Amino acid sequence: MERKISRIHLVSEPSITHFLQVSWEKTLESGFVITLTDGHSAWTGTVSESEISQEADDMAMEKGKYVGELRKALLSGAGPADVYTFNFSKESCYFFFEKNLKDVSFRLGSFNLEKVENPAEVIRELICYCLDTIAENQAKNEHLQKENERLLRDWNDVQGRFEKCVSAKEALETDLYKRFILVLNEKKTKIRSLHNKLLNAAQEREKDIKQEG
Amino acid sequence: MERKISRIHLVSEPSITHFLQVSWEKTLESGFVITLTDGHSAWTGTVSESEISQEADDMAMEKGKYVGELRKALLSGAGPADVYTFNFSKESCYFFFEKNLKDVSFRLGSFNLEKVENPAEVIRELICYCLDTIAENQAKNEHLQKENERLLRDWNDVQGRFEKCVSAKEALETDLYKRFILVLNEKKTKIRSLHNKLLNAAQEREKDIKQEG
Amino acid sequence: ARSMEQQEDSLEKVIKDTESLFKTREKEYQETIDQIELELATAKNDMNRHLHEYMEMCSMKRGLDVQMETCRRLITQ
Amino acid sequence: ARSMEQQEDSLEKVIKDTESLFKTREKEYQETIDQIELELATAKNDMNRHLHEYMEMCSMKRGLDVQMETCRRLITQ
Repeated sequence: MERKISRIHLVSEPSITHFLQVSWEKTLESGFVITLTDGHSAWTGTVSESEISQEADDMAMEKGKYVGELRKALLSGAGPADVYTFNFSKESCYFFFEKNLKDVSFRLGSFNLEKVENPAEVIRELICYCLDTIAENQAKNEHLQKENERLLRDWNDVQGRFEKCVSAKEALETDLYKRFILVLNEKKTKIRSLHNKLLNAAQEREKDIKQEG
Repeated sequence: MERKISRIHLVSEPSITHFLQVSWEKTLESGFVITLTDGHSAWTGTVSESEISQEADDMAMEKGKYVGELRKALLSGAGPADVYTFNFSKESCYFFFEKNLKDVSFRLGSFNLEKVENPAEVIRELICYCLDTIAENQAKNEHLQKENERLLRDWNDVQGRFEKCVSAKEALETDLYKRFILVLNEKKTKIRSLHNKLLNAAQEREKDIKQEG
Repeated sequence: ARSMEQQEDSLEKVIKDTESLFKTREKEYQETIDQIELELATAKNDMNRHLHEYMEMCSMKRGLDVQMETCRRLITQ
Repeated sequence: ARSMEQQEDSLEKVIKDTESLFKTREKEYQETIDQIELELATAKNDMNRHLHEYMEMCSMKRGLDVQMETCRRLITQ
């Protein structure tokens, strides 16, 4: 069982704000209960599945397209610039609503909402539902907010650990170049020693020639 | 300006559920407005800052501790097993509440809530607040849920990219061992060739001895 | 003529000459043997150099190995 | 006695003997020179081997270098 509570403005009573509480299960097409209230009285009507078909057929509109217009008008899920006008007569207890365009108005529904005997019981249940919903929402806030504090601390752990891989890798590549130079200098020191050995041999040869004759 | 709407059960009217809408700014100590309603009538009273001090002093309770008991009793933020009892007399319009222990009951408050002339206007504003709060909460849901879809796709990108570092590193260490073996086998092939050279020299020596005498 | 004198003095010369060549060809053999056994000892040291050089690289990369494994433990979860 | 015969035949012998030793000591010098210039050419090749062996290691690690840098770009943000 679902429900939706929406704020509307009747042109019969334009000064204040009314409320529509539409409840259905599991889809809006299979019928729904609709209630109008001004914080004092309450009018409730049950729109069956057959009445939804009849309302669409009497205006030659495809059902699926019409049921889609109920959700847009009664469940506060449309526009801008989807304009809707709502009428209610407390004498006949008929609820009228229509979608207004610049050149044509589609009379979408005419529902009979008989006045309830105890409107306070309905208003209280409506407020209990809103308070329960607020409590559920703030619980999902705290549970989702907690997942980000964990997801961001998992990210901060990887960030600090990967920068240790980068520093270790750099310290490795530095030690590889140090080991390469230390060995390269030994081989240059050996070549330099062989050069002096070749130089010494040629010098000690000239002495042996100048003395032997 | 803040507010809190809470469900209470009066022992005067135990059958139904009432509602308390407490509003304050910026703290509950500086005074607050408290309203009781049953979805039909509404009683509202303003408890000034001086009245909160007087209520605590008349029971010799420290103010800070007493203001803390108002939040626990009037703002639905306590227990279990914090038990509270609420009384209201529609004749005197006095709101009584007390904290009940197994051996003592602390009469915490006695507020005068005069009956309002238009309770429907108050009930409508209360429902408009709950609907606005639900809309705000579901927006924070969608914005926090979207951050996890991004945080988890950032995590899934690092996970796939780091496993490419691991596979590249493994492919490197494998190619380092392949290069090491390829060179090590050449040096073993050279030593094996020098062994046969030493063997060949000793064999060709025995032939030169057997023939020369 | 002194026949035995000539035959003996000539026999003693060929024995002296062949022995001199005998020792010389033995020394030349030892010289080539010492040449190969030295060249083999240097190729053997060059091979252990090539081994220790790789074993030293593995010993130095252990620090990076530990860090990379530690990081993949935090990610594969 | 034939004085000039003895003096000349002896002078020609010392000139022949000293020249023979002259060429021999020159060959022994070239042999030691060729020995050092060869040993220096091998140490020179061992040094370029040590260079190319390191330059080859850097050329192979480029793949890991690119991946590690790419990963730190995704994390430092």
